[PDB]
Amino acid sequence: SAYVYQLKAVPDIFDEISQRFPDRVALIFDQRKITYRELAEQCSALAAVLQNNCLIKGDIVAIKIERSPELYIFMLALMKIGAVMVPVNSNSPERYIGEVLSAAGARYLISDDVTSVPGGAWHVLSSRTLIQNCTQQRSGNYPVLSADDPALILMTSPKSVLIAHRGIARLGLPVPALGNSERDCYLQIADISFAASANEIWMALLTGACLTIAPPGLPDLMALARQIESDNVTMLFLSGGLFRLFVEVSVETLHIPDCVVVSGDFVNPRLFSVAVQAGKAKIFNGLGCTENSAISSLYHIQSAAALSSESPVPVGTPLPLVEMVVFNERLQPCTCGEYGELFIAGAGVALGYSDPQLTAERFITIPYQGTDMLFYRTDDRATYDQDRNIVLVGRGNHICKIRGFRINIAGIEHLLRLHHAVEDVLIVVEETPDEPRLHACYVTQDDGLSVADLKNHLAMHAPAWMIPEKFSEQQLLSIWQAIIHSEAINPQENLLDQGGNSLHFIKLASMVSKTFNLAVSPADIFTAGTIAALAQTIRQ
Amino acid sequence: AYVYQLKAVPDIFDEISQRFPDRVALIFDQRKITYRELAEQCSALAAVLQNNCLIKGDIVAIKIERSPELYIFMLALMKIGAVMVPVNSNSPERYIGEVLSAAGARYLISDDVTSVPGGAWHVLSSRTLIQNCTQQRSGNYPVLSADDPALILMTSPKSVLIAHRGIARLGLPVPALGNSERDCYLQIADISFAASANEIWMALLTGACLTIAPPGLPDLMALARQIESDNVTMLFLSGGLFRLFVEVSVETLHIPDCVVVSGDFVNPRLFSVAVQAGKAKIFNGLGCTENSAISSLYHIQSAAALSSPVPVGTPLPLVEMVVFNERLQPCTCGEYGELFIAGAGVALGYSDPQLTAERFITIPYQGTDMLFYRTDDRATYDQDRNIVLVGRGNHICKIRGFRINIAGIEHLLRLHHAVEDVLIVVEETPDEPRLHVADLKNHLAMHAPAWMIPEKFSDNVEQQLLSIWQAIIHSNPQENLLDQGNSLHFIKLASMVSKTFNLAVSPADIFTAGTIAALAQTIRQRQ
Repeated sequence: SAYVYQLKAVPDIFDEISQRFPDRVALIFDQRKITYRELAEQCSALAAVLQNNCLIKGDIVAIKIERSPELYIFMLALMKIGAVMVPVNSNSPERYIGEVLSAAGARYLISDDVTSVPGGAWHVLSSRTLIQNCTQQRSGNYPVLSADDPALILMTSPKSVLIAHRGIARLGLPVPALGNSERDCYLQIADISFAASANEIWMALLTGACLTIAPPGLPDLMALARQIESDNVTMLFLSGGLFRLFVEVSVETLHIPDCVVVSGDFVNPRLFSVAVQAGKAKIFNGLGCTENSAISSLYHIQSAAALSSESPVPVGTPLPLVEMVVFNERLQPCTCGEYGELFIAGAGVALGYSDPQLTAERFITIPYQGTDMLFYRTDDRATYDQDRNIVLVGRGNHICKIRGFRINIAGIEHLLRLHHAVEDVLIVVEETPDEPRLHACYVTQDDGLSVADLKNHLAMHAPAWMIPEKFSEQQLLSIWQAIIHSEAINPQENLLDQGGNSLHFIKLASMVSKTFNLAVSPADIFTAGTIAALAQTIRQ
Repeated sequence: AYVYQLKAVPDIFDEISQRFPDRVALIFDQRKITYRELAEQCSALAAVLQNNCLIKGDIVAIKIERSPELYIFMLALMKIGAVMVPVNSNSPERYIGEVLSAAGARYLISDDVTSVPGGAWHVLSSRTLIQNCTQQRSGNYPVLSADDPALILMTSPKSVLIAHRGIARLGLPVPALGNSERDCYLQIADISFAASANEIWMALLTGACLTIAPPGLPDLMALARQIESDNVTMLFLSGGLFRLFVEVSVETLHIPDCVVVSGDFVNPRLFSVAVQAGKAKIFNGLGCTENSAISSLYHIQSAAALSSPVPVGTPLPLVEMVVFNERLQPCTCGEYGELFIAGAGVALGYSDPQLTAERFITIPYQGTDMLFYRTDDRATYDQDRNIVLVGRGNHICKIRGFRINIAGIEHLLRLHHAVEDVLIVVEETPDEPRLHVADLKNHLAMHAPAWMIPEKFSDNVEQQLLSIWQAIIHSNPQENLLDQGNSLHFIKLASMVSKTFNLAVSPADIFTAGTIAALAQTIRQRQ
């Protein structure tokens, strides 16, 4: 009877873990290996130091540290003293940092770069100063923490999500689908600002396994392959995009580990097929949900015969202490092939958003198995497989998943409207051969404005992953490309500033006048300035 | 032939307008002006110019847009014995100042007083002078000789002084063309160039009609409509514009009777396609600034007369052309030499007498001492004694026939505040040879005419890297966008480069390289 037990908090699990496996490797960065004994000592020293700087239970403390051993020492230490973490991406722009810390209400900010952070109602603290201040015997005096106490805050579009201790402490339970243990090794490549990073960190540190730390910045697919082999990773978690990258460029890497878990967004089955055919490793499709703290369900693709373009790959069956139900409009569990909405419950469920009205919209208390149980209501349209696996079939909300980052369109539209040259912007999602792309249609009165201007504008206000990749005829451009011969050097973009010489413009005007029954002079060409203006005057 | 001499341009025009008074001399838009009307306006304006104390030998510059009034002023200035300095109306005023200084101009007549610089010259409004024309005419114009100066042209600037004979020779019918008063000429060349003489004076000094193309850039379709509307029979084209007509509207080239292409080498394939397309005679011609105007014509009678350069032919009336070997003997057929030009068209010299001695040389030819302008064209004789140009040398650069000075553009580009240094070269292109960021062009456009600006301002790894990214871009070459932040694409690109080569390339290496070309540079460097 599961109601007779409850999870210990993350600090207590780590303390018992580090006593049961003290001589096991916990962290690897470059060639430096840190043991659980060594890591536990550093955690205890840093926790005492953090208490000296007036951090107490319940404080909202942000972390902005590059991927390094000190990042996880801070995570563990902040847990131990009962603070609430707000992880910030270290390459995030400081304007976005200001908005994040204000939405979270973070009163302290611990950073390895004090120059790259904004000022505000928070006290900024040097990571290096706090690490240097450690003493090698000081411990104790830490609060008793409950499983339901808050542990960290994550952001969704911004909405603040409050994660309980239990929501990540559940990753200290072995997952029967993975058969994971202390003998495994995890590669962390996900960013700490995302729930995905928990899958790598806490599944490692709370089972006695090893966590090998990828260097900061963008992933280097070949360095990651090199790193996976050198550090003998056995459990590999990947986003759909990065999984596709490995399949297309270095599929032989995907079978060095034992299990590969792809999660966060719909992936085309052919990529799974090539991966599954390519070797012995166990390939998984997983449901990950920020409001369920971390990875929630796994489906093991045993063979390519389970894959088809007729229907998407299942997300599988819940993790330990996770419960998932697909409900029809009458709050009945859907039968096989009946489409409904996916509800998630159990230990992983967040404590709620910062807005309690939105919390009531998305977190619902339902009597299930005869007991009042709280379900997070995902806006994912789903059904049950013939074998009671759960299959996601689509979406039904304004929150959209591009590259798995979960973006709200209206925020980027507004951020672009603040630019002096931009009058209004409309953003649309568009199909693309491999993954859907974000396409922004903008209107301006200024023509001396580059797409890079809008991109660099957003990059000071928002993360680089949030930028739309595309920003807002054929007969005219083809004619000019033949006149200058360089079909590829001259796009439909920009003015005619390369031009060539006089003769090129005369040739263009006469041929346009020949191909369109319209009188076009070089003066009309120079007054148009670009191909689009020529097309507009032609249709007029 | 030494017992008589050519009349001056005013006297030939007077004889023409007395013999053909009711013939159309000028056409602008729909406005037709007869020789009678043109003569009256010239006489009125000549009296006006004389009353303003312009006298024989005065250096008078004109900056007037293509219009009837432009040619009225040209004729009137000739009558009073002034020395013309035609200025391109699209020239920037800083270049206009340099031209007037090099010419020694004392006066400047313009239809736009605001577009010209001040200096040692008196500025006069064309329009005011036209209004000042009353009914009285002069009863005493200077006696002009064939050897009297008529106009000054520029080469790179050095001033070339043209005698009256040098353009008055165009009043003699050319036997190759069969021209007469019955013909019509399209004026489209700019007055700052000798080429415009071929159109202006061959019309006005033979009794023919001159149709005036509107100011600005040539509009190939507007020119086609105008050639058809005014039934042009003699069409003079630059090599570039001839090629443009052949490629776009070759049917226009056969509305006239003769088409004369001159100024630069033309691909024989263009002549062949032109000659096949209809009835008109296609000519290749030698034009030389120091010979005042068109100098020789070759009639390309069929496509069979062409092989993979077209001869420039035999001289015009009173022009003599000799190809000399190193010992000053006329070259035999197939013997290569240097082209020398003599006769009525030869210029009086440059403004500096040292260069005049360098390029104008007195040689005994068939027992007579004759003054030859010495070109730097390497040439030989055809088996039928047509002259064929085969190459070029020295400081003359043949970019679309403009005779560019490379050192001058280097200097003008070094003047920009972001100096650095410049080299500039000429490169072989499919079309005309090209001279090899827009701020630099807009800088030069303030110092020189737009035709003077260079058009370009600056191993399988490049092909491989381009195709590697084409796995993404097929959904452009080595510098269209440079570092264009879509993670996935940049990660895929760096890994595939590392996979297709044998070197560790990170996304940081891609971002620090900047583009496929710099990526290939580092790749070839790191190999």
